[PDB]
Amino acid sequence: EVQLVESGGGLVQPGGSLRLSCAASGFNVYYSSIHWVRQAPGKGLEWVASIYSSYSSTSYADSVKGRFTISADTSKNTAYLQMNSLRAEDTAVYYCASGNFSSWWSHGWYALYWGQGTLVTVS
Amino acid sequence: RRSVSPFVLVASVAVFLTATANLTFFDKISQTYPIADNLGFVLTIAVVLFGAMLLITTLLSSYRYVLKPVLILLLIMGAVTSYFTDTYGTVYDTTMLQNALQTDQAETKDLLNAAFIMRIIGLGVLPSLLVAFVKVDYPTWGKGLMRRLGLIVASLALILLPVVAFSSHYASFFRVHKPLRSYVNPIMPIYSVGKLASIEYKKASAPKDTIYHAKDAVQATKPDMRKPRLVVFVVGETARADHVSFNGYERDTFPQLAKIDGVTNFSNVTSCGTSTAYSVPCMFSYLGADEYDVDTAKYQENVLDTLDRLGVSILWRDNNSDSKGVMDKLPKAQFADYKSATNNAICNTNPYNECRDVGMLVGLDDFVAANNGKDMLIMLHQMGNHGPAYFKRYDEKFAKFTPVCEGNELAKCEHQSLINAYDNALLATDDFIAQSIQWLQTHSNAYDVSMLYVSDHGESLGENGVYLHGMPNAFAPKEQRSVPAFFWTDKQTGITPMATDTVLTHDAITPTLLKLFDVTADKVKDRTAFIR
Amino acid sequence: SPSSLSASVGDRVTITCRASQSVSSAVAWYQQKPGKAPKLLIYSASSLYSGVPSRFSGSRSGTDFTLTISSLQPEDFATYYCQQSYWPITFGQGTKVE
Ligand SMILES: CCCCCCCCCCCCCC(=O)O[C@H](CCCCCCCCCCC)CC(=O)O[C@@H]1[C@@H](NC(=O)C[C@@H](CCCCCCCCCCC)OC(=O)CCCCCCCCCCC)[C@H](OC[C@H]2O[C@H](OP(=O)(O)O)[C@H](NC(=O)C[C@H](O)CCCCCCCCCCC)[C@@H](OC(=O)C[C@H](O)CCCCCCCCCCC)[C@@H]2O)O[C@H](CO[C@]2(C(=O)O)C[C@@H](O[C@]3(C(=O)O)C[C@@H](O)[C@@H](O)[C@@H]([C@H](O)CO)O3)[C@@H](O)[C@@H]([C@H](O)CO)O2)[C@H]1OP(=O)(O)O
Ligand SMILES: CCCCCCCC/C=C\CCCCCCCC(=O)OC[C@H](COP(=O)(O)OCCN)OC(=O)CCCCCCC/C=C\CCCCCCCC
Repeated sequence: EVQLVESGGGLVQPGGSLRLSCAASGFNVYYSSIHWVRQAPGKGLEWVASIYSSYSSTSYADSVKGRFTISADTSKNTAYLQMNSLRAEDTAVYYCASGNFSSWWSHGWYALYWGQGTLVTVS
Repeated sequence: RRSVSPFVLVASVAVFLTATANLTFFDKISQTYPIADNLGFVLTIAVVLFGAMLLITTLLSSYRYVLKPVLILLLIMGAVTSYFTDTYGTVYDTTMLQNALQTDQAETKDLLNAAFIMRIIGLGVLPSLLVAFVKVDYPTWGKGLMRRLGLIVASLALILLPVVAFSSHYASFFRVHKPLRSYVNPIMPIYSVGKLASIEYKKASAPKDTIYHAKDAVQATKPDMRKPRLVVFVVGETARADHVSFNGYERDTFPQLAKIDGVTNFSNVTSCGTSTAYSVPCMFSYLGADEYDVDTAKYQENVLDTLDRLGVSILWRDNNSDSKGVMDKLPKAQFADYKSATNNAICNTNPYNECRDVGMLVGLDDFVAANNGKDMLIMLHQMGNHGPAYFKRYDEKFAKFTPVCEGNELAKCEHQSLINAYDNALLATDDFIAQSIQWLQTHSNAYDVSMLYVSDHGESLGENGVYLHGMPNAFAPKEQRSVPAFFWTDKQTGITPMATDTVLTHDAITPTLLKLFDVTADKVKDRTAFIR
Repeated sequence: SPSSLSASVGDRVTITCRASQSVSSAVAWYQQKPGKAPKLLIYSASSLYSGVPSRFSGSRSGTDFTLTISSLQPEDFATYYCQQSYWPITFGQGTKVE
């Protein structure tokens, strides 16, 4: 089954860098979908980026644009989000969520399964 | 063997093409959307694909006396495109067909192999003989036209009704999953042919003037009060930025550059495109990768024209194919191809009877003597790691990684056996670069030598099924755009390169070449360059 | 920032999200438990995902999409987020029940 798990949290300093991982287990192969959604402590969910590894098509949410860059290792079935020049607001719990399956006359393409989340604290 | 109507033959041809010629697209659809959870969508996709094929076949086979030749052409074209879209995982766009029409027979011969011949004979020649050897009767024009519209309306219904019934699904498919529309054959080849014909018509109707961009470019100092400069810009064929030792690689594919002091390698260089014909003009054009248009590349002013006009004599020593439209405004006496033994003195050192790159350094001293006192830009083109024959781009002296893939098909050799041959060809390129650096060093007492190397595109070697360059610039894999870059210069010329971790693209070539000869042009001055 | 809009419990609830882009086929809701990862309940703004016996039904009204829970909620009490559009993705302000 799907077992998307996250790694690469820990403490970082402002202006530093980090690099996370996702997409464990086979699930729906790996390519296509799989996103990145973060949550500040005591705040609503905010979308960060959306890799579409296969076509090299990505997107960013303005407030996280120009510093974030997503890689993709299909051989190892793992997605990476490279973070540079972090500030104080960047502290949050980060999830990754795929999207697939439409049944019949129902569509889909939603951030459906997630992971336990890795805390990314800046200080 | 009774006479069969033309329309049933057209339907059978459409069914055969949608069944056998769309294997890669069907696999991609069934692997992106699982058949166990998207039955309706995949069924409608198959139905609309068959409808599109039927519509295409009915529209180009409207006439009666051309039905059979058009069917033969469609079958052969579909088979020949499908083999390459299956084994090598390549698509067909305008750039891909432009590359296909700019080839030489030597390159085409490597692609030819027994498996490809057998597959066409089985898929586009045997059905060709089946279609050509049956009897077909053409009814009166009235009933024939009636049945033709009936087929037209049936295909249009099979195209539109699944779209309407699955409006949201197909809207998402056409908005997000555009690249799969390029994997369908032979519809995509026909669309590419039409687009290419339109582009060629626009090019022919275009004027034959030069759109200037560096009219204000002036040389800071002439080669009379200073030491004349000499740059050997080695245009590189296929190479991957992650396959060099400096940017991280388990094997040592560049040992001869580690012992050469002054070599700086930038870890992040993204090329203009995934094909040589699309990348070489983009290296030398004053327009960046976001503005450059291949259709007008030769008409626009390039940095070479500016350098020649300013008084810097230039030389091109071709090895791979052709200057690709960049060495056209300059006299033919400067562009000297080295593909054949008539010019390349170092050949026949291998059973394959190929002419290597090191032979392009035999005779440069004559040009240096003929240009004693003025700046020179001796640009060298490489055969590089040109496929699908990586094992033919090196001599046995560099046969260091065993085993190698001696076969002509990439799908049969194991990944390691292909990696070994690719890295051996990279070693040959390394040796060529080192010899060029030594030749530059032997002239240090009279010139301020400099060397710059950059590959035009990367390569795919099995990742996600792709096996060769040529993918469209919009959605090509990163492995087809990551290229190595090396810059070496003498420690006395006072040229300070950028940091090794700087992020640069193919747009940095023209500013670097202009900065080497101290030329400032406002069109390109505000761009990142390999050197300060 | 979170918001405790309904804060009623023991009856049907209705929480609205304003979709700047219509994209009725790309609207979904998520049930984020206080410490765990969010669930997916209700997708496409009209369909149901496995894991609930039609308790959360969901519906649409013009440009505004609302969530409806019919039965009582002895287990729930989590936060719900509206999700507008898929490329890119924007989430709502969240809701809470008590
Ligand atoms: C013979 C009869 C044929 C009947 C045809 C029936 C179809 C009727 C069409 C109705 C149109 C309604 C429009 C609408 O109602 O809306 C639509 C509604 C969607 C519903 C679809 C309609 C329902 C139809 C259902 C029935 C059929 C399935 C929304 C939309 O479709 O999406 C909109 C798109 N609209 C279309 O594509 C019309 C398009 C419709 C698309 C759907 C077609 C589906 C295939 C039909 C097959 C039918 C069977 C034959 O019509 C076409 O012509 C296609 C014609 C295909 C027929 C050819 C047949 C081949 C054989 C020929 C034999 C005779 C459009 O995308 C732009 C281009 O995309 C491709 O270019 P490419 O070539 O790929 O590069 C298209 N290439 C094609 O289609 C060709 C096709 O694929 C290949 C062939 C496929 C063959 C079929 C295969 C069969 C298998 C099917 C399997 C199911 C090209 O189309 C064109 O013009 C082409 C034009 O004819 C040229 C013609 C030249 C003449 C040569 C002809 C040769 C003839 C010779 C013959 C011998 C189009 O111009 O604009 C935006 C997105 O673009 C932006 C944006 O604005 O956001 C802009 C841009 O971003 C930039 C910027 O530049 O601004 C770029 C940078 O600068 C950067 O900086 C960024 C940014 O800033 C980042 O920094 O910005 C861009 O890069 C993009 C990126 O993604 C963002 O990253 O984003 C979208 O808006 P939005 O999504 O709504 O928001
Ligand atoms: C007689 C046997 C064939 C029977 C069928 C008859 C119809 C086709 C006849 C000729 C087809 C032979 C293929 C020749 C293509 C050669 C070009 C090529 O693949 O290399 C281009 C290029 C090399 O990079 P550059 O350095 O830019 O190369 C420029 C100088 N070579 O390679 C690629 O892009 C990768 C190619 C992958 C395989 C695809 C082969 C070419 C495409 C299919 C054949 C041509 C189109 C066929 C019909 C299409 C619709 C009209």
